[PDB]
Amino acid sequence: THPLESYYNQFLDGLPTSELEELEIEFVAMCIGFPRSQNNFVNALLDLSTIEVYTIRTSVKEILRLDKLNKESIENRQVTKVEDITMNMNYIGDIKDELVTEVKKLARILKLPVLDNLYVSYDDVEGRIGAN
Amino acid sequence: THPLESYYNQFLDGLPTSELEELEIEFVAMCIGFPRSQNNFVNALLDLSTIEVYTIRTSVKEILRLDKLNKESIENRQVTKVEDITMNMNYIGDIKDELVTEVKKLARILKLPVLDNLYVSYDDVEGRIGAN
Amino acid sequence: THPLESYYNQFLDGLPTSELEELEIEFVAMCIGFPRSQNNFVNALLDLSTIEVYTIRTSVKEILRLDKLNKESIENRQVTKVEDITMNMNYIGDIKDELVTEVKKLARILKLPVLDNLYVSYDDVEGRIGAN
Amino acid sequence: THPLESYYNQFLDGLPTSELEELEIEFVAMCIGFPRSQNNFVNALLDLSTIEVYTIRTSVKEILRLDKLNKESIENRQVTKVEDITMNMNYIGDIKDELVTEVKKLARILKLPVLDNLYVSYDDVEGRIGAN
Amino acid sequence: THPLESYYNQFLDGLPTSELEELEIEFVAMCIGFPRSQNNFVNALLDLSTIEVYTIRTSVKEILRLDKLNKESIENRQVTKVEDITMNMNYIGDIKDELVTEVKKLARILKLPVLDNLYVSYDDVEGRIGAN
Amino acid sequence: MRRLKGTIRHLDDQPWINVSLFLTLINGTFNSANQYPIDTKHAKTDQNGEFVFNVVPNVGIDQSYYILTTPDNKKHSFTVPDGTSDIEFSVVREAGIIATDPEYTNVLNYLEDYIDDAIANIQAS
Amino acid sequence: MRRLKGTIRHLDDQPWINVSLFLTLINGTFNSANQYPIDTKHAKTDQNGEFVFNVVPNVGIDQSYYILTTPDNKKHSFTVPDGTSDIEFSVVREAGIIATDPEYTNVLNYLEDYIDDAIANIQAS
Amino acid sequence: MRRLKGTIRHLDDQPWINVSLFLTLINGTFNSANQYPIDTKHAKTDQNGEFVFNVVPNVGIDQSYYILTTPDNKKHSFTVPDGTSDIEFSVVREAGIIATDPEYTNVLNYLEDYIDDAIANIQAS
Repeated sequence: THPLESYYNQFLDGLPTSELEELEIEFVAMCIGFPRSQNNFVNALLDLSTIEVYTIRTSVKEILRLDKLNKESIENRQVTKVEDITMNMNYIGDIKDELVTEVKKLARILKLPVLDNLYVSYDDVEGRIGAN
Repeated sequence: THPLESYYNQFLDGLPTSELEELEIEFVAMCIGFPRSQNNFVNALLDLSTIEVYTIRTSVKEILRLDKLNKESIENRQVTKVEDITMNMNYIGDIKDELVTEVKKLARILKLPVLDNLYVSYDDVEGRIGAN
Repeated sequence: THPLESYYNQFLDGLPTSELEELEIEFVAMCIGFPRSQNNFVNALLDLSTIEVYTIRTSVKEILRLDKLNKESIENRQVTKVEDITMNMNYIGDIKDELVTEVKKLARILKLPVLDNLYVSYDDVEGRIGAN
Repeated sequence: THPLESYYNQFLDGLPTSELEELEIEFVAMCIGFPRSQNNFVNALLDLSTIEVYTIRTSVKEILRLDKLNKESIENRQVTKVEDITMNMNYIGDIKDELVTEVKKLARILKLPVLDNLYVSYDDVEGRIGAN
Repeated sequence: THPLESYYNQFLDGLPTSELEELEIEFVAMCIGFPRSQNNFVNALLDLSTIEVYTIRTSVKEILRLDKLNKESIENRQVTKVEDITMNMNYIGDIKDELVTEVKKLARILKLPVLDNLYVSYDDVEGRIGAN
Repeated sequence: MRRLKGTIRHLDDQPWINVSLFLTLINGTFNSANQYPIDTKHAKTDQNGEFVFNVVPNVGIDQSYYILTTPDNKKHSFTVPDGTSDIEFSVVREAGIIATDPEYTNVLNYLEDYIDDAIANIQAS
Repeated sequence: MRRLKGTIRHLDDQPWINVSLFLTLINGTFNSANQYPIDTKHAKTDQNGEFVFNVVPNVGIDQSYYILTTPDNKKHSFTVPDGTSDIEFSVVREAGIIATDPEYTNVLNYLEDYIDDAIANIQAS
Repeated sequence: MRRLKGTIRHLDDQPWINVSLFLTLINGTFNSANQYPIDTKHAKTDQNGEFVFNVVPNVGIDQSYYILTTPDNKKHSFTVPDGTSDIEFSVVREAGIIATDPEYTNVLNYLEDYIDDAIANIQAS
């Protein structure tokens, strides 16, 4: 489905550590709202270490998985403790918190601040350029 | 049987990243209350990276799914704890909150000020243009 | 059988999107409180895109369905927790609020302020043309 | 057997949108206390669209049904939770609220102020001409 | 065998809409504490419409029914929750409230002030004529 | 549009005045000329207790079944015969539903007149 | 396209003036040279109560079928005969209403008897 | 390629002016010279209801399946045959449905009676 989903499905034995494919760069820009044109963003890609590449790809895969799980979970929340199994009514909030943590990890790996983007909302770091 | 639903039903290995058809552009315009002819809106429609289009289409599909789910669920709430299955009495509230979340997600993708539309209410930044 | 009920039942496969019918125009006029002869109303009736028409039609179908559901339920509320099924006493309130939300959705699709109509009460915008 | 009840029983499939029969006009005047002579009342009938007439007739049928159910249910309320069925002790209040809602819908369809009537007392608008 | 009841039980198919007999007029006069000879009372007796008379007769029948039900039920209240049937202890209060509601309904039908009568208490507006 | 010179009268043998009599059609009736959908109308007795109704006979698929509701609320069923003359109520009151007018000849005869048009079209103009 | 004419008048035979009427084709139909999707048309009655619709001679590849809703909330089903000429609505409202009497084998026998009636008329012709 | 021609008209000879239509090569295809992946095209009606689509005929190696959506969502499947000249939509699709119901031929029997009359007239000589 998602291009990156298939691209990673190809690499069953972990994920490659070469560099960020154009789709990966694009999705990172999406996740932290840094248009890949922005030099302050592009220079960050430069000098990026190998293990950093691997961690970034891991974080992206986790982001995709959490997004899919969030979409799926909505069918639940209809009920509580159907027979004897009570479900955490805050599960969706937990998924959102994990997503924001993942995007924060992404931004941290690049030493860049998180801006108003897809997931993080109203709690932004150092705006489009400089503090908010 | 929504026109966009029928259009999407064709693609099973994912959603195409080609571009935004006039129908889906119109639907997005409606979802963020932007008359599609507005210059800022069409300008934002430019410079769309492929994965941005993919995410937008996924969000639209989710909007449709949640709308239909609300239509279904409204009949429920007639009861609470039928035998042992207690009902999340704010489930409809949860669906509405997720819907507005997706709407704001679209607005954030297009970096546009989410305005008065059918889903979001009382939080529509900048009104039509320049001022809310 | 409501006229619109049969008219829409004619279209099992989705709903038609060509144009608004004088019957549908009259219905929206009534349920938003606009006499259809108003110049602003008719102006809003022009330039509306096809997906907007489809949304209006599904919304009015929802209005009719919820209105019908409001009648059969009132025979209930004669009882609470018959044997094990507790009753959400606020079901009536829920459906009333749902109808209000649908009317607001109509108002936002037309880009017009929602005025005093039967379903909504005291929550209206700009009275006839100018107010609050 | 209310006269209008039978008159509507004849109209099995929906209800006509032709005009308001003198009995229907009289019943409306009864519901909102507008003697038929009042020009401010008769003018409301003038220019009254069709779907509006259908809504009026639906509301009148509902008024009749709820009123009859009110008298019927009084023989209940003798007990609470006979075996396992606890009943809403406010049920009568619920139907009173429904009736006042119906009469308010009537008054609002005609854009007229609901005055002191048999169903609402001291909670009404504008009285005779400008009383409230 | 109340005389009004023995008059009504003949007209099984609805109730007659001719006019108020001296017995019916006398009963109404008693229920609103208006001596028949009062000029205002008789003046109100004119201008009577069809549905007005029909509803008046229905309300009178309901008055009789509730009055009989009161004496039927007063034997109850001797006990509570026989096996599982708890007893609505204010039930008699509900009967009184509905009865006074019917009396006020009659008063509104005749547009006349409701004054100290045999059923209601302290709801005596503007005495015999304007008084208190 | 047959009239109906029906008159009501109290038990004391005085007439009723300004009292509502209701007349209701049951089946949407129609003829080759016009169509008569299901409608109802009322009337008020004169100072002398007379009342008049202008009604259509029964030529429809189902009889144009009329019902008269009186001030006592009794429903009297009946079926207006054909003709053109003022009718007294009681005569049709005692007469319930009957076989109304001859069976179909007019519409098929119109079709046959169209066939005659074709016949004229055989050779001549 | 034929013209469906119709005269509607109240119980008193007075016309219904500028009152609402609706009509709709149920299923989109296409002829060899054009495609007609579903559409609905509103109309009002004149002073004389008359109303005229320009309507397709509905015979076509797909199911062609009209429903007309009258002020009495009644929906009459009928399919327009082919041809190019004005037709009175009563004709279709009765012929199209013989679709009533589900599985009208009795009225089908009457249709055959009407064919026999036309045969005898021709024999006399 | 071919210019799929189509014409849409209202129930009463009015062209279906200014309404939308869509066509999609539901099954993405290709040919030796070029590749034609799945895509959808939208169009609008003219003042006459005409509409023309430049479409690739179904000569795909595996499959080339077209689906067109009407204003009423009466999605019609078809497959444009090879060729370069234009072709009308009524022909490209054809593929009528059974149109099975008591009210499809109810009046087509009346036209059958008319043609019976015509053959009777012809054989009269």
